[PDB]
Amino acid sequence: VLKKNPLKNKQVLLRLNPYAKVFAAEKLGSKKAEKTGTKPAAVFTETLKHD
Amino acid sequence: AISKNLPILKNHFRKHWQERVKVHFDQAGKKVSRRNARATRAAKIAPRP
Amino acid sequence: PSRFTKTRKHRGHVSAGKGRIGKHRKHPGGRGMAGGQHHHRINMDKYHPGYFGKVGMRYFHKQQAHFWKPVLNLDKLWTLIPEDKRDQYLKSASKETAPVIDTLAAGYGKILGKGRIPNVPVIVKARFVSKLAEEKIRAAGGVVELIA
Amino acid sequence: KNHTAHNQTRKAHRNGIKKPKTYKYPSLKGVDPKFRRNHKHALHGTAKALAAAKK
Amino acid sequence: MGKSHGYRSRTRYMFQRDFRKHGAVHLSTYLKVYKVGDIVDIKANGSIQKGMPHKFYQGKTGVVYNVTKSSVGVIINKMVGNRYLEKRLNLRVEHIKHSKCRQEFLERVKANAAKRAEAKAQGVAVQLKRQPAQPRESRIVSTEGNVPQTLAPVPYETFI
Amino acid sequence: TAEQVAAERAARKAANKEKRAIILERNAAYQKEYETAERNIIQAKRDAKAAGSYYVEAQHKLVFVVRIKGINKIPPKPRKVLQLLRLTRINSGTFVKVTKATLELLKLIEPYVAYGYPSYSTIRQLVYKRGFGKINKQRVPLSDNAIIEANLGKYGILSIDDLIHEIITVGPHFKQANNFLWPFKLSNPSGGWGVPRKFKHFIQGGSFGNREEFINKLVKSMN
Amino acid sequence: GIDHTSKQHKRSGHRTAPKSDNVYLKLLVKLYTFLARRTDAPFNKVVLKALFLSKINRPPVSVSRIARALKQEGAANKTVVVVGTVTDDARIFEFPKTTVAALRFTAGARAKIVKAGGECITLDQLAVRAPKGQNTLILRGPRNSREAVRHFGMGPHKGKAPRILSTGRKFERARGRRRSKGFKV
RNA sequence: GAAAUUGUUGAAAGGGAAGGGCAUUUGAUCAGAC
RNA sequence: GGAAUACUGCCAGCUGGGACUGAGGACUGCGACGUAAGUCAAGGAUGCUGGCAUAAUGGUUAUAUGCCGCCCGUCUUGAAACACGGACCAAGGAGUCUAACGUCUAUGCGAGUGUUUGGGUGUAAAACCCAUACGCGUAAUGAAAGUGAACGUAGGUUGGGGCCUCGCAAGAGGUGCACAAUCGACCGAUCCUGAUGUCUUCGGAUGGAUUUGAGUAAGAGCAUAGCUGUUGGGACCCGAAAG
RNA sequence: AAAUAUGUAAGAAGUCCUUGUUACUUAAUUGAACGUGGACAUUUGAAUGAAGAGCUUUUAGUGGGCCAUUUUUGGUAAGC
Ligand SMILES: [Mg+2]
Ligand SMILES: [Mg+2]
Ligand SMILES: [Mg+2]
Ligand SMILES: [Mg+2]
Ligand SMILES: [Mg+2]
Ligand SMILES: [Mg+2]
Ligand SMILES: [Mg+2]
Ligand SMILES: [Mg+2]
Ligand SMILES: [Mg+2]
Ligand SMILES: [Mg+2]
Ligand SMILES: [Mg+2]
Ligand SMILES: [Mg+2]
Ligand SMILES: [Mg+2]
Ligand SMILES: [Mg+2]
Ligand SMILES: [Mg+2]
Ligand SMILES: [Mg+2]
Ligand SMILES: [Mg+2]
Ligand SMILES: [Mg+2]
Ligand SMILES: [Mg+2]
Ligand SMILES: [Mg+2]
Ligand SMILES: [Mg+2]
Ligand SMILES: [Mg+2]
Ligand SMILES: [Mg+2]
Ligand SMILES: [Mg+2]
Ligand SMILES: [Mg+2]
Ligand SMILES: [Mg+2]
Ligand SMILES: [Mg+2]
Repeated sequence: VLKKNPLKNKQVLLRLNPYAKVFAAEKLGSKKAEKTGTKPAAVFTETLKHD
Repeated sequence: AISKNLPILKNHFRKHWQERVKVHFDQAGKKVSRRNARATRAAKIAPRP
Repeated sequence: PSRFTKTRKHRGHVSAGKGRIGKHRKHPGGRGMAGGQHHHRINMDKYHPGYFGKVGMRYFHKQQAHFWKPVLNLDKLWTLIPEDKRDQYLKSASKETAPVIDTLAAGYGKILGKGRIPNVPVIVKARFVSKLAEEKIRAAGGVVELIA
Repeated sequence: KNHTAHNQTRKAHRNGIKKPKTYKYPSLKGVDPKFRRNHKHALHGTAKALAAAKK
Repeated sequence: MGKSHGYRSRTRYMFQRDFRKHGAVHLSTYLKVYKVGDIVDIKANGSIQKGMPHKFYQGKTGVVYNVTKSSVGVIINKMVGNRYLEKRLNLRVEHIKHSKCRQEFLERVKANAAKRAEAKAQGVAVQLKRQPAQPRESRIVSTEGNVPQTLAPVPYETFI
Repeated sequence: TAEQVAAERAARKAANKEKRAIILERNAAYQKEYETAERNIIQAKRDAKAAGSYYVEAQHKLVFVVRIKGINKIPPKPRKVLQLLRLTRINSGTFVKVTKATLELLKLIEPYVAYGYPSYSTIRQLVYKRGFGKINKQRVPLSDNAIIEANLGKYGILSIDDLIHEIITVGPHFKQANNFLWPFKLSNPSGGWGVPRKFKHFIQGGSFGNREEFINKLVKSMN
Repeated sequence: GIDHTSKQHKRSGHRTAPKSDNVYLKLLVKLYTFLARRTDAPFNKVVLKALFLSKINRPPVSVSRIARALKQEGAANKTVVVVGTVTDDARIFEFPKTTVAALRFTAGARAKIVKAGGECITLDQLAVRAPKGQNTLILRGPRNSREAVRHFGMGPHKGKAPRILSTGRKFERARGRRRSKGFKV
């Protein structure tokens, strides 16, 4: 009889997606990225700066 | 005016036809008069048929 | 019934359904069949071809009683026998006790030959008959007799 | 006043511009008459042969 | 004076021959074979005055329904008012030619049948619909001896 | 006069729990697939930069199109193309798969639409808030996975996340899923359009054409 | 506004109820509406829609047409269903024994069927005998045989009959129909 | 014993027409009902 | 060399303030939390409290204020017009009836159908009953003389609703009415080819035809009533100069 | 020799194999047209859409038009 909105109404969100529970549990949207260290090349920095 | 596919009519009503209309309102009255005339003729010429 | 017409429904609107630009007139292209060769030519040629001209010869003082010939087909022949005797003729008939049908007394001029008859001999009295009709009666086992 | 083609395409596209229906087995009138006669005889022969062999 | 609507009116450039293509016609026109159901284009020849089509049918395409001694009957759809009417033109074979797209489609049909039979004999099902052009995929563009060269807009008439 | 309160009740609850376990596994796999793809593209860019070359990304496969102009005074060819793309009123929107034929269509209707390359968050919010299905020629709100399963389950789609996945990664049944979705009815943008006049190209300081990444800001404001 | 694609409040051009005031016809319509809703049989929908039709759309069916249909291969034991009138024919001379359900029977048709050894039932009796339409055969009479279809679609080079009141040599047999009187069209 | 039109009494409005729509104030008047 | 902060983006992160709305009316569905009975913000508002009980809310009415509002009808591409009609009020005032028809609908009977010109009877212009005819329909075609509709399961091909059989069922086969397309057959007219016969000029048998018909090929009509359209009548109402 | 506008095709009424009919055609056992029997459905032959599709009968009003961008003809030229 009435259209209830997910992205509010956590009940209807849990009804429509069971994965949202463990998404909220393991936080999944603030995901820390592993640090890499690859450096850009001298040709790239030189053509970006001057030519 | 001829239009809109239809048969050709031949209604003959171009004279003063409304002065010559004859409506037979007296069908029942003339039937009663004919039976009275038959009965009185029978009673006059009795016993002949 | 005047209460079921559209003149009751047009009460209040001005032109009574006849249009405001046209202005409903007396006789818009003439009276009767006026202009059937001039300005009604397309309607006369489309819907009534053959209208103008003469064809054939005349007949002064034609009497329709000389042309009286109602036709009866062969498949409707056994309806000129009444229903109570029709089944006993359809079962118990030979070439010795065959029924007679006077079609002139029933009101028919010519016997035509459409359809099929059972294999029962009958005697048919008629004024006129066709070739195929007479052949079918003689093949079923009967005879056509001519009367005046 | 004299002539204009205004509104005519809109009028033509109101009820659409339609292609005619096409059937299996077109009419053979207008085709060559020799072909037409021989086709009649071949069709009658094929019907007789199918009624004979085909039970 | 008055307007004119004769049978060959407004056809001055339509019926003339091309440059250095006058004279007689070659014999492969007469040696080709037409069948009922073939698809033909109409291109009239001004040097052959018999069996000539009307100027409406120049550049139209139709289906053969009839074959006669020196001619072919063709069906054309013509727009009259708010519908199409089928028209039957009986033209000489010097004014027609085969449509090439029918030949490409029949070759596509043969290749489709061969590909499906070879896929069945291989043991797999392969897709036979054509597809439209697709967006490109990722790549690397190496700069080994291809360092980028900086461009600039040019002034009006200084180096001119 | 049967039992009819515990047997079929228990069977319904069990089959429901089965379908929920299946949906949970598929959604976990989808999340892993999305994060793996984005991390791989970022590492590919960094690795080409370290090698001294340029990684050219793959071109986009999906656009989102919104109708911007109203219905009066439209020529017949763009009118017909808008009717074929199902944009029959202002602020109505649809997804389009990018091929050569659809690019020519977008060239035809360019002054009346705004389009761009939608993101996963925009697609998820659009389907979750304004998602309506076309069942038996009627407009039904989704609101439940059983409608998706009863109508689109012939193509293996049995959840709203399955439908979102089929839209975002243009799959083998994009036509059937995208025609299952009713055309989105959006409101006016909540902070305005950003321009004084919107019937110029986006390059010329207007609204129409291909803005190609700011469609997410526009559609999130209109949604 | 909406850029519309079709007309808006457009009725289906189908009759949904009988136009008649026959209360027994409305009782039969009530029975077959219940059957068509609550049954899976495609027979009941056909009978219910055929009960709605008008007098030119249900032409009569002859007993000779019934006998010709009963001469089909394997159809010599089925029940004939006619939503209309069954009329008589004297051009047939032998009639089989059969079950015929109809709305109406002429007196000659009823006498012919009962004398041949069959029965004439009504449609509610048919609904009791076979609520799904088991072993039935539905017959319709010739529709394009009335006198008004002779004039439908008249024009040049079409072969239709003109709307005319008299006949004879001097009634539309001239200019327009002969090459000697102008043209023939 | 209707209307047009007029007289008397009571109430009101009125700085070069009057009348109308939406909304509320002021004055007069009024039904339902708990 | 090591960071931070901008800018752009994401969160199925939390949290405060304001406004509008509360449709539906026993239960049924999908879920959530809890080991489970249960509980819940999960297929649309309930809980607690106060004042007043009448002109208080509300209606009507006369005005005032804010903003808006040109005189109706008519012809015209174009009316507020310096286009035409209109001082005011009451009453009257304009698509009717008939003869003959077309399409559609309802009803009765149905290869038939129509009692009402007339007769019998009557509680008397009503109601009830009836014979012989006649009209239309069941045969067409030809200018006429005239002739006059089954080779065949009343034909073959393509579709075709419903029914029948089998497969748990889509599916496969059988039979296929109405209707649509196509190839044939039959009747009349026209044209070509003309045989045995004959008061030897009549009789025309036969075989054909890119010809022709408002035809046949297991009949559909007749009667009454209704809306709409047609024609003749004063003919929707009022109006000439004339004869 | 553009651009814009324009005709056709993108299959089941299809393709392939085999061999039946004919008074047409071939020197012929050749063809032509129409078939019997058999094989080919997860895509049946590009995209997007499809508010049901197809068909019939009957009848109203209208048959004085005007304006705007662009392309044009006649008149120095016009609200020609
Ligand atoms: Mg009217
Ligand atoms: Mg003239
Ligand atoms: Mg005669
Ligand atoms: Mg004009
Ligand atoms: Mg217009
Ligand atoms: Mg010549
Ligand atoms: Mg602005
Ligand atoms: Mg007064
Ligand atoms: Mg409530
Ligand atoms: Mg008050
Ligand atoms: Mg108040
Ligand atoms: Mg007040
Ligand atoms: Mg104002
Ligand atoms: Mg005015
Ligand atoms: Mg005035
Ligand atoms: Mg005046
Ligand atoms: Mg006056
Ligand atoms: Mg047939
Ligand atoms: Mg003939
Ligand atoms: Mg018939
Ligand atoms: Mg008058
Ligand atoms: Mg009249
Ligand atoms: Mg006068
Ligand atoms: Mg005079
Ligand atoms: Mg085959
Ligand atoms: Mg007209
Ligand atoms: Mg006029």
